[PDB]
Amino acid sequence: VGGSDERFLCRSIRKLKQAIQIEECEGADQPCDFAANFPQSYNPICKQHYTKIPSCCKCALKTGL
Amino acid sequence: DERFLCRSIRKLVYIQIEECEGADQPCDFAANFPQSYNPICKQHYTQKIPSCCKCALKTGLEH
Amino acid sequence: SFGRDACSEDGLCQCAPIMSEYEIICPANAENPTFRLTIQPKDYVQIMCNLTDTTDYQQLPKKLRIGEVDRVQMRRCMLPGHTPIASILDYLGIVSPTTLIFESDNLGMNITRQHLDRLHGLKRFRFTTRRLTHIPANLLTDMRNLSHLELRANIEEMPSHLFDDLENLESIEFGSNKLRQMPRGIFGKMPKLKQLNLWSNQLHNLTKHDFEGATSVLGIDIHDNGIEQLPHDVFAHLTNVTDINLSANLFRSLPQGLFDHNKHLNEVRLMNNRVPLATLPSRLFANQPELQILRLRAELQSLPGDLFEHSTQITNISLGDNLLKTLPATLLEHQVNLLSLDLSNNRLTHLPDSLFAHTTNLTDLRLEDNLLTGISGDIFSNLGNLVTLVMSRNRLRTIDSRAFVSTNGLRHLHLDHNDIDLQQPLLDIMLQTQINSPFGYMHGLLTLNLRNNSIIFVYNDWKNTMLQLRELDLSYNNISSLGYEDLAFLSQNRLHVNMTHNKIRRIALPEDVLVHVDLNDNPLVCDCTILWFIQLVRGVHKPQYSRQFKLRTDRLVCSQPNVLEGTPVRQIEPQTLICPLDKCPRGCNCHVRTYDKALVINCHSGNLTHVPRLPNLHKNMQLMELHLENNTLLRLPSANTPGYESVTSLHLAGNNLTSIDVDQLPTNLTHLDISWNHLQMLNATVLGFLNWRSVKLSGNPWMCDCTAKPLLLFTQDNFERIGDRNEMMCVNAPTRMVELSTNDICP
Ligand SMILES: *[C@@H]1O[C@H](CO)[C@@H](O[C@@H]2O[C@H](CO)[C@@H](O[C@@H]3O[C@H](CO)[C@@H](O)[C@H](O[C@@H]4O[C@H](CO)[C@@H](O)[C@H](O[C@H]5O[C@H](CO)[C@@H](O)[C@H](O)[C@@H]5O)[C@@H]4O)[C@@H]3O)[C@H](O)[C@H]2NC(C)=O)[C@H](O)[C@H]1NC(C)=O
Ligand SMILES: *[C@@H]1O[C@H](CO)[C@@H](O[C@@H]2O[C@H](CO)[C@@H](O[C@@H]3O[C@H](CO)[C@@H](O)[C@H](O)[C@@H]3O)[C@H](O)[C@H]2NC(C)=O)[C@H](O)[C@H]1NC(C)=O
Ligand SMILES: *[C@@H]1O[C@H](CO)[C@@H](O[C@@H]2O[C@H](CO)[C@@H](O)[C@H](O)[C@H]2NC(C)=O)[C@H](O)[C@H]1NC(C)=O
Ligand SMILES: *[C@@H]1O[C@H](CO)[C@@H](O[C@@H]2O[C@H](CO)[C@@H](O)[C@H](O)[C@H]2NC(C)=O)[C@H](O)[C@H]1NC(C)=O
Ligand SMILES: *[C@@H]1O[C@H](CO)[C@@H](O[C@@H]2O[C@H](CO)[C@@H](O)[C@H](O)[C@H]2NC(C)=O)[C@H](O)[C@H]1NC(C)=O
Ligand SMILES: *[C@@H]1O[C@H](CO)[C@@H](O[C@@H]2O[C@H](CO)[C@@H](O)[C@H](O)[C@H]2NC(C)=O)[C@H](O)[C@H]1NC(C)=O
Ligand SMILES: *[C@@H]1O[C@H](CO)[C@@H](O[C@@H]2O[C@H](CO)[C@@H](O)[C@H](O)[C@H]2NC(C)=O)[C@H](O)[C@H]1NC(C)=O
Ligand SMILES: *[C@@H]1O[C@H](CO)[C@@H](O)[C@H](O)[C@H]1NC(C)=O
Ligand SMILES: *[C@@H]1O[C@H](CO)[C@@H](O)[C@H](O)[C@H]1NC(C)=O
Ligand SMILES: *[C@@H]1O[C@H](CO)[C@@H](O)[C@H](O)[C@H]1NC(C)=O
Ligand SMILES: *[C@@H]1O[C@H](CO)[C@@H](O)[C@H](O)[C@H]1NC(C)=O
Ligand SMILES: *[C@@H]1O[C@H](CO)[C@@H](O)[C@H](O)[C@H]1NC(C)=O
Repeated sequence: VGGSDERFLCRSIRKLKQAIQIEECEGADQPCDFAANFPQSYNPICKQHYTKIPSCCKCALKTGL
Repeated sequence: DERFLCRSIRKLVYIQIEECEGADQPCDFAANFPQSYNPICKQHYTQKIPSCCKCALKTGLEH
Repeated sequence: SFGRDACSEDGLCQCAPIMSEYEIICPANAENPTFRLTIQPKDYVQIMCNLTDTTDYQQLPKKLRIGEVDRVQMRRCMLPGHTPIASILDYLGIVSPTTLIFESDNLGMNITRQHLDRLHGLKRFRFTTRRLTHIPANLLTDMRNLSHLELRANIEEMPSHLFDDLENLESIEFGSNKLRQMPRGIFGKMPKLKQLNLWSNQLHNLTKHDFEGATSVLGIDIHDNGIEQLPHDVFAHLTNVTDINLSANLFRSLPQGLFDHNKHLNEVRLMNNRVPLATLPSRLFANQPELQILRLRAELQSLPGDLFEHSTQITNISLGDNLLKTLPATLLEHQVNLLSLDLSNNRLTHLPDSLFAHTTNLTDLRLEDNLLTGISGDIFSNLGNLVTLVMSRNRLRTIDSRAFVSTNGLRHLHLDHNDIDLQQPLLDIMLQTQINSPFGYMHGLLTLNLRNNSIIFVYNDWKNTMLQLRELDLSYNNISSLGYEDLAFLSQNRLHVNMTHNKIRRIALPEDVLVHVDLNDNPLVCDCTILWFIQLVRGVHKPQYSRQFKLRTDRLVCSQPNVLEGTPVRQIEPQTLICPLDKCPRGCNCHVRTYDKALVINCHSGNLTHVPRLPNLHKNMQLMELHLENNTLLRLPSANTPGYESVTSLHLAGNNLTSIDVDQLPTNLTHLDISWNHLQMLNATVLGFLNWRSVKLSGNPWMCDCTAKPLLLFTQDNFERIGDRNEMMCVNAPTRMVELSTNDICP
């Protein structure tokens, strides 16, 4: 629909015999977005995940599984 | 010592691939987010190789 | 408008269609490109810049023609000087966007109304920057169509005359700005405003006046706002409000009647209060005709019974992660339609038996991580609808029998990590008493999870009454021994039982005439008692019932004895499985392997002249191996010597026997290793006796003359029986006996 934008907790830059599309953390260890309601303990931080090669960028809370 | 908003299941089949569990389903701590935002886990790809599974706070233009 | 065809075309910037979109890169060969457009036709277009001075916009792709698009997103871009941004959008051939998103930290200037010329038709605008930047209040001029606004520039205060032409604005997002006060006289200019996100600001002293005219507003978020306390009428003008959010604040207390004027509430959330909030004031959520979802987490210590009084619509409640010691009994009296209570992580030690009295529709209950100590009989006697239940990591010790009789709606039951034993005396166990766990009535149950408890028996009900059972977790309990009846699960439903890390020291499986059972990590002793189990582990034994269960045993390891210790179950061979016989003669170690029913007696001390008193052979046993190797015997006892009389095997090598009578030999004999003795001659009666009998004869001083002639004919034909024929020697010079004729010795 119109204005159907989705907001991720961690901003990142999707870039490219054969090339490879990767995703990389915009910043290293920048605080996560919309992370105001998580406990004082969780300390949400953005992390860089791979596949070695970058794959995406996720927000990482400190707690139990 | 970490937990992510979207539970996924990384693999190793022929390349290492991370993959959503409950895609299109609410994220973890789906209540710990600001009000207009709707937490729903997204399956992200690369190159079709499932590379990542993260939570997309999606804002509809409706209440 | 713009497709794969335009993409292929040169040499300006290079395009390359990926996934379903197109990743244009200008310049075509740059490492860190000036621009990186990403076009997904008809949908959106993201423009990712990397600019030094504003003059870099020349390197933009010429004559692109992207056509209609709903969403435009600019990241890391220079504000375009005294040029409308809509110019750049025209240059790229974009037509009628619904959303513009401007998100940079390299602006070059401050945002101006002129940037937004021709983008008056917008429905959604977002401007985000972590630069220190001022936002003009004449910025959103003639923005009659803006329905969603979001600005984030560390905004310290916003003057009312900003929202002058925002008549159609329905939702506002100003989180993570520095707003210290709510702008006065604003809701009059926006009569359709529904969402008001003001989280992560500084909105301390809000007051009843701050919301005058906001009867259009449905949702107001003020979480993460240091709010120490609110006036009891802050929301008094918010008459049709439905979603409040007072989270991440600093409440020590709240005034009563706080929501009194807002009887249209649908969900309040007071999660994660950055300081300890002891309790909620009386009737705080009482008399609320539409209130459903609730979320409370402020390290609450107690609650009033009238907290939800008359609020018969509540469906979810999250009272998890508090400090509740108990609950008042009436607390959920009227909450008929409740669906999911969640009291996880408290100091809950007891829940008044009438708590879930009326909560007739309750489905998911969670109570894990508390100090609960046992399930009573009335506590769940109404939850016929309760589908899945959790009490993991408590201190439950006493599940009543009548506890789970009405919970026929239950499917998943997790009582892991407690001190539950079901109080079973071990003697009713050994005597196979048909008795049920309190879970007996739940036939349709799917999940049982008694991990990390003290169960000491696989109860009757879990095999025969629970046929639907799919998941059974008895790992980390205190089951010491299994029988083939402990593996008889009547479940036609992919049952996977976990019995890891228990105290299973033996597995009594007999030779006889679909469920998975993990048995890894167990104190199994590897004596003759577990014989048939090991055969079953390998392909060897498959006694009917075997195929109806599938044992996982890959990490089952022998604890004792020290010989087999450290070694898996598929590796060992059943002849090692021996059970020491204590009776046994002095100086002689003994044992019994049930692999062949063989009573073995090892007297390898090296100091016996007589055959020591031998324990009788059971009327079940079949082999008796008198091992008297490397001693100094003299004569053998009679065939009628008790114990000795039942011998099948006689290993007397390395001894001093000088003559063997046919009566000194056992009736049941089958082997006779008299190698390396003092024998010079064997009578012809002995040779008839040795008619199957494996025999050893070498290493003896054989006097080969005419009286040895029978023996010389024995060997010559009884080749199989004698392993050391070619080694038998004569003492009349010495030559091999197999080098002799019956005439070299006989004139
Ligand atoms: C208030 O409280 C009530 C009751 O407690 C809640 O209702 C419950 O919501 C649950 C929503 O998750 C729902 O549980 C579901 O049941 C469905 C079966 O009918 C399942 O399909 C569903 O999704 C699962 O999600 C898993 C990941 O968490 C995953 O294993 C799997 O996801 C796969 O399947 C989907 C298709 O559904 C695919 O799209 C995806 O790609 C995956 O392959 C699985 O589907 C979940 O199990 C309960 O039934 C609801 N209770 C009822 C109806 O009584 C409310 O949600 C609560 N409200 C609030 C606001 O908290
Ligand atoms: C029943 O529950 C037990 C809990 O102890 C489960 O045990 C664990 O099973 C996993 C299976 O992958 C084992 O992990 C693996 O171990 C091997 C050997 O070290 C390693 O090479 C693998 O990479 C993987 O880490 C684990 O060791 C084992 N034990 C424990 C203590 O975790 C068991 O799997 C469950 N079985 C069923 C059927 O549910
Ligand atoms: C945006 O406009 C503001 C005006 O409010 C500019 O603020 C200036 O900030 C500097 C500090 O770096 C002060 O020394 C100036 O005195 C401020 N200006 C005034 C008029 O007081 C701000 O620099 C502008 N940002 C830009 C152009 O990027
Ligand atoms: C917003 O709340 C107001 C509260 O007064 C609702 O006003 C209704 O109409 C008049 C006021 O003009 C009152 O006399 C009625 O009693 C109100 N109706 C009710 C409370 O049901 C107004 O309807 C609400 N707006 C919406 C969209 O629900
Ligand atoms: C489950 O919830 C339903 C509502 O969906 C309950 O139904 C109502 O219960 C109230 C309780 O006082 C009665 O006043 C209504 O007359 C009932 N209406 C209907 C249509 O049933 C139901 O009682 C709850 N309990 C069970 C076991 O379903
Ligand atoms: C089994 O459960 C017990 C508790 O039921 C765990 O023991 C510890 O318990 C104390 C509190 O009584 C706490 O330190 C932790 O809850 C536990 N210690 C830990 C986790 O290190 C025990 O750990 C559990 N063991 C298994 C294998 O599940
Ligand atoms: C049992 O027979 C052995 C022969 O293997 C005897 O051992 C030898 O006996 C002679 C005669 O006394 C000695 O000269 C040797 O020194 C012995 N050799 C040894 C002991 O290695 C042994 O004496 C006999 N024992 C009995 C009780 O008859
Ligand atoms: C932009 O170009 C500069 C050139 O020095 C480089 O350092 C930077 O990493 C580039 N940024 C991106 C997002 O490519
Ligand atoms: C608002 O949208 C209308 C279409 O409903 C259109 O005429 C124009 O783009 C906008 N008018 C304004 C902003 O005055
Ligand atoms: C507003 O709240 C702050 C929080 O500390 C307090 O210091 C201040 O006195 C309050 N202002 C008024 C007018 O009550
Ligand atoms: C565990 O097994 C032992 C066997 O010696 C038994 O005496 C005991 O009652 C069981 N439970 C606990 C908690 O020790
Ligand atoms: C040798 O046999 C005798 C027979 O009783 C026994 O007493 C003795 O212990 C044995 N030798 C050794 C070294 O034990």
